[PDB]
Amino acid sequence: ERIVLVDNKCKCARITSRIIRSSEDPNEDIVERNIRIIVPLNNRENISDPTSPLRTRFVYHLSDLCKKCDPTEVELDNQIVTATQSNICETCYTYDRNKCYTAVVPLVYGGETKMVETALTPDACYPD
Amino acid sequence: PRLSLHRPALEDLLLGSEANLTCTLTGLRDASGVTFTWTPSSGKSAVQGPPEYSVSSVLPGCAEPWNHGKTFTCTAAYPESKTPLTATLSKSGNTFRPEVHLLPPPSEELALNELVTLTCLARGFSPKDVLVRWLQGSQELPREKYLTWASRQEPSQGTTTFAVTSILRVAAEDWKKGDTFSCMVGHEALPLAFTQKTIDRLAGKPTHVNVSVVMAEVDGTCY
Amino acid sequence: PRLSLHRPALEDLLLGSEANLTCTLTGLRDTFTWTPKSAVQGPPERDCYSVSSVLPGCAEPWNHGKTFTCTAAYPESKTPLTATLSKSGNTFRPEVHLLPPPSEELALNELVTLTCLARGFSPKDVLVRWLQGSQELPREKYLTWASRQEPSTTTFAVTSILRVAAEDWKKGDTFSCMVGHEALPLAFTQKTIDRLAGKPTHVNVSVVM
Amino acid sequence: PRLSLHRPALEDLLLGSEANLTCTLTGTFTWTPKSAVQGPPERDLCGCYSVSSVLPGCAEPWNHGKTFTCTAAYPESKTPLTATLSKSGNTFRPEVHLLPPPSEELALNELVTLTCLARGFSPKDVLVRWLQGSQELPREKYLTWASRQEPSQGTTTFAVTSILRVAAEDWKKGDTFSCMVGHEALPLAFTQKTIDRLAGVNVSVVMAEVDGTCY
Amino acid sequence: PRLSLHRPALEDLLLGSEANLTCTLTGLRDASGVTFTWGKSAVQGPPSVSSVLPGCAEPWNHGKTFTCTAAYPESKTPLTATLSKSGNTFRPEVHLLPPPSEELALNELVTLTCLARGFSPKDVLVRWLQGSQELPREKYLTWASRQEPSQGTTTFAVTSILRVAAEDWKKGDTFSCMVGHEALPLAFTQKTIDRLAHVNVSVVMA
Amino acid sequence: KSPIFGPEEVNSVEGNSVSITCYYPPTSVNRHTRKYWCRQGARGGCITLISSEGYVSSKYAGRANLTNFPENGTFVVNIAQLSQDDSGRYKCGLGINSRGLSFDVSLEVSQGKVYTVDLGRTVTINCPFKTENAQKRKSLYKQIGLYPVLVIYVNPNYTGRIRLFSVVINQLRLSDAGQYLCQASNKKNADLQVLKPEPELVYEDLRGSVTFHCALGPEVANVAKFLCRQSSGENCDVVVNTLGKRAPAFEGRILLNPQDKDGSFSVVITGLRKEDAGRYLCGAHSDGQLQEGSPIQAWQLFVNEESTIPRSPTVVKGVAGGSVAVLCPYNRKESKSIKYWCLWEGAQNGRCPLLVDSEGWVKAQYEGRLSLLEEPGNGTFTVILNQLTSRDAGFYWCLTNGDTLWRTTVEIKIIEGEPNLKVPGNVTAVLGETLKVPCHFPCKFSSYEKYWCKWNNTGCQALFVNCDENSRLVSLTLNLVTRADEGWYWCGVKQGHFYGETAAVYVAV
Repeated sequence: ERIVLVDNKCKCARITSRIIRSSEDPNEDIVERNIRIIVPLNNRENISDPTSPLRTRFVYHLSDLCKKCDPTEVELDNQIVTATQSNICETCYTYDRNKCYTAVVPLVYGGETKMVETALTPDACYPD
Repeated sequence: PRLSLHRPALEDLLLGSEANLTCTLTGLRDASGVTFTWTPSSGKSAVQGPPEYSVSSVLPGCAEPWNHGKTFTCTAAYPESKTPLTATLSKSGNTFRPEVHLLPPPSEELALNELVTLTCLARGFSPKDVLVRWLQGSQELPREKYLTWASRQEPSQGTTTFAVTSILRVAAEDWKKGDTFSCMVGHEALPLAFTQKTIDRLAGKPTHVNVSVVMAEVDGTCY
Repeated sequence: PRLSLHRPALEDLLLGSEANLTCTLTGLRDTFTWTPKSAVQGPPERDCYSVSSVLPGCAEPWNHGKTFTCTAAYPESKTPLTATLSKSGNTFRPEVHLLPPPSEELALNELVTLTCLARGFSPKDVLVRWLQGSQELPREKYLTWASRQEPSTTTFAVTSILRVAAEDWKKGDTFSCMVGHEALPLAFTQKTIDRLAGKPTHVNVSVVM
Repeated sequence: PRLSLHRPALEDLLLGSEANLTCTLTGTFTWTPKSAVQGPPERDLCGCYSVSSVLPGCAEPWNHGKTFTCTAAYPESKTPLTATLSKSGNTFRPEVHLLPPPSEELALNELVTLTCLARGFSPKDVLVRWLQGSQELPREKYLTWASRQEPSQGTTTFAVTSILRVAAEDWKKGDTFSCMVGHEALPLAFTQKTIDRLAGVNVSVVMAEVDGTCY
Repeated sequence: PRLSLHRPALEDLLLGSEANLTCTLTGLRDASGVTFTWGKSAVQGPPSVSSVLPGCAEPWNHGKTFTCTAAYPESKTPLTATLSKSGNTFRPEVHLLPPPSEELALNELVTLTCLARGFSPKDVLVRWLQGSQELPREKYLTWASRQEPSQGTTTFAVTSILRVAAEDWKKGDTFSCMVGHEALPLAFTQKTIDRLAHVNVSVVMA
Repeated sequence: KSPIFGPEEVNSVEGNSVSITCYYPPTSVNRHTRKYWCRQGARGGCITLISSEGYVSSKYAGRANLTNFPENGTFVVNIAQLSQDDSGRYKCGLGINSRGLSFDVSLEVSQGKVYTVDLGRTVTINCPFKTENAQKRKSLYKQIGLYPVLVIYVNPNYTGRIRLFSVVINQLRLSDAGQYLCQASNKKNADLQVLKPEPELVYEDLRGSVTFHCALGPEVANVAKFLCRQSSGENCDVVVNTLGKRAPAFEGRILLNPQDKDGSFSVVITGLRKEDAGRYLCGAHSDGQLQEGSPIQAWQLFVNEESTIPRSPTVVKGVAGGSVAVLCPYNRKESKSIKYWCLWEGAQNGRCPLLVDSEGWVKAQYEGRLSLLEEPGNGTFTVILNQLTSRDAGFYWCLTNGDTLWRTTVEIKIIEGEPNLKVPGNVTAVLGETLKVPCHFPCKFSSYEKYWCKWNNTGCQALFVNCDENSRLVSLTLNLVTRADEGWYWCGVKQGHFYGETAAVYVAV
């Protein structure tokens, strides 16, 4: 009954909304704005680099959660035009479940120093 | 007698890809023996047919020479003074893109319960030319249903940027029900040449917020 | 040769105590008669000359809708030119909505944009002023669009924009839009916003550990 | 007079390029898929000179699952001796756990001891490497135990531990140490875990503009 | 024909009774012919041969050197092996490390670790107790005594892991690692952990 | 919603085995992440009982295994030797036990002449009797609340269905699930158990298609079958019918296939929406509605919102005389198939007749104006239809020949307007002397590539062709016009791989 406005996975915020429209009395309606921040509390600052300090300040601007970095198609009077619905289009507070985060480290192996590539989130990082 | 060379209109360069360059010649007393010549005319033919005074001449074309940027010159000659006038145009560099903002109704109008006013402000763009279309749902409204002002220059002592507003008055039960209204702003400095903001009653100014902060240590995946 | 009768200016009729009328011509190549204090003639002002006849002190006769009529007789021909003007009474007062900044603009924290919108007034003439708290801002600080006509009776609209600093908005200074239209009995309608206005939202923070 | 087929070592399989199999007889050689080399006698205890044969370039044949058979002929018994070997297919992933110093070792300011437990992986070959921030520590600064077999909770799984002793002025000044475990069953051949002084509480969640337009 | 005298094992030295030095001689051929000169049990039991001196638990903790001479007719002179109790001894430093938090998130079993560090003789005995009941040795895994890297003195280390049910941890009972060694006077250092060994957020909304 | 789906309620008797299948979106994270079977007990907290990373509990040791098929996109839990301690609430899921991504299963086992039949079939109750009862009232009795009432003279409740020894009862209502006694001075007891149908789990995608295989018996094949959908309460929304009904929502995307030799039809639904999920009930009652005593059969649909089916134009518009180029997507890995294109002609009829296919068959009335292309490959094909009319407006289906079919429907609308390419009418060449055909095109297409193709059944391929770019004009010039150079030619625009508007002209010699 509550539609979903945002489902951000870089900062893990999930704004939903629902008009509870009182048919009894005419202009006392209740729009709701449930927000569901999850604070990772164990993650680094540069999350793709495990040498950074712990993240201790989490700043959530709603204009930067809600943004749409995806183009759209609009029918303008005969045509289909493509549009850029953004105006602002970063640091990430959580990893994404469906995304592969690696980090290159310098292991030695004998007479060389090979830049091998580890996997910070395994099971999202398998090749197919 | 002077000579001006105007730019392609934005409605036609953007939705239609026509870059018809107009060359007007104003300051004529009697003569209909004007003559135009276009130096990057690789075949296309100008027109004539002067009203009352001025003489116009439109060189046709498509947007691919104009968007690539080319120097079009309208060398005009008349039988009043034997030197010819010249004029040159190209696509203007130093462009900024608009910052489209779509503003909800004021609460005065929603409590009056009759018709509410959605405002579209586009701001900070460098050429004077912009297109503001409006949509309801996804059906484009007819242009006699909204007011759109001109593109004036906003005050700053630095760069020269412009701004335009647009007003759509919709039904109060139509807003209060909850369908979406879009303002689409097209400008030649935008990457895909069009931006499109969309607002309804859910996507602006609630009357109850419930923030729910979930602290958890073993996190950092966002399932 | 054409003739024109220009209405009183709105700022000199709202603020000041002098709303002079003006009868001007456009195309003579060579006096005046006001059928309703005499006139003050102007420069020759060639272009097709344009001499003027201003007329002072006729503000309150103009407010009562008495039909002014100018008649200029130039010796370029015989039939003198005539132009009439009255004050129309079909006036509606404005609805003046002052509108807050976008949420996107005060998260970037550089300059915010306040939008005044005067809507629905029937004669075209309007005046828009801004005030920060109580001090008027100069005319070069804001931008006022023209008084366009609405899609509908026949009503008009005009929007205005002011960009103030975000540190000037966030510490709580009010801003007012003053729309002055000739239908208002007080001659002005003022609307005000600051950072906390508009029946505020109930926030209900709850931390789950 | 026995014969064994030895798998390629894990560090050559993950770090390097070529993965060479070994066939050792204790008491000529034929291989089922590139020419191989024999070996010296290499005389072990009480005799039993051992010729061995190493076959190179077998990285993708081994990693696909081709079953290797080595057969050696020798003039004691008339029949050749065979040996077979394949990559195992069960292959569970290691769980890497980096454990902070005990709370009674910080209050002496000499050296603190970080522990690294890899647990629950099904082939018993694993690599443990230690990192100081991003510079790798040598092999002579830490101690890694063998990969032993856990008590049963279902399938057959294994476990390994490693230890690291760092100076307590490093642990208090706030740099990080990583344990890096490499296994066959892992996605990109290595996985990492990192710890510092803080993860072994004051956060400041600020929510600006909770009302206003979300679009 | 190689002779080695193996010490009494620590298990029989701290808990058992038959503290017995084992004198082993490998690599003989013909049939037999060995004499073992040290309450003596003249037992040989040859598969190589291994003679057992039992009953000498008390002279071992004195500190005198045990001299075993094994005589065999393959060569001429008998062989000799000497051994006594270690003198330069250090005591363990038991640390019973808590489970990691990902283990608690998966909700299956939790993993207690017991690290006994820095002791100078190699032989050590790890035992585990839940409450006061000793767990059987098929319930934990114990690695060996590996010498740890130091340019100071030769010190050894041992880890031992115990996986126990997360219902036991969340219910709340205690788990004890009991490390035994010969350089401890009370013979067993026992450490104990239970579940019970602030977040302070600031919501700075607008 | 979590996209995991399995049985909402499993049932078994004591001592037997249970197999529980849970479905997940087969992305590359879900296939390699950790699967669990936790028991949601009281007090809070799942307690993981078996996992896919090796852990089997102590209660479940030796009598369960969790096996995982990443190719199907599912995982199944086998539990042997149940007992009434296994009754409770459980969850099957992926990853960490507390983060969601789970389905709550509710497994309730129970204690171990009993007839067990299905809804709407028949029962023959064979009851013995004695030699000294060959005259009296042979009868059944029912016990409606510890009260012996006559049933069979027939009971008013059982009117028309029962018949007399043994008795036979047809079209069993669910409220005949009591216990009866056969009395000829003697009495026998007989317990009826009428089974609800267990819903088969259909786990489909968004914008994909479901085929309900509706196989009842051959005894009921001459009855008017139907497909209801159970709402939040009890009434069904009759979706299709074999009497002519169809829901207004399923217009252009339903299909009721004709029956078989044994009455086994199938109902195809395409373009699945978030609101199409729920319980669906095939049945066979003579009014086409759901009544008491109709042999139903149930599916439980889960429309997965985490779909990888590419989002497409669901409505194409084209002007009368113009053209339409549809992109139909298919599964990328089955790139060699035979691709089709279809139409729509009603529900009870259920007709989707073929227009064009990928092997070179085009229909009779669509010659010169339909083509199926292969570009752009790797999961899309283009279908170009021109020479449009107002009666080309309808719903068209993008069938293939593989096993993973998403029969993508698309609606063509015919709006008012004029086409973009301006070709002549139907030019008439002559023998030997040449022909010149032009094709003017607007300023929108001056970036695009232009062509003239000659149309065959196997797909038209380009040709000589001049392209005057100053005066916008694509000329066609046939040098020596033979009788072979006949048929339909097409001018059209094209941007690399994606095709655009076309227009057609016929050259008669």
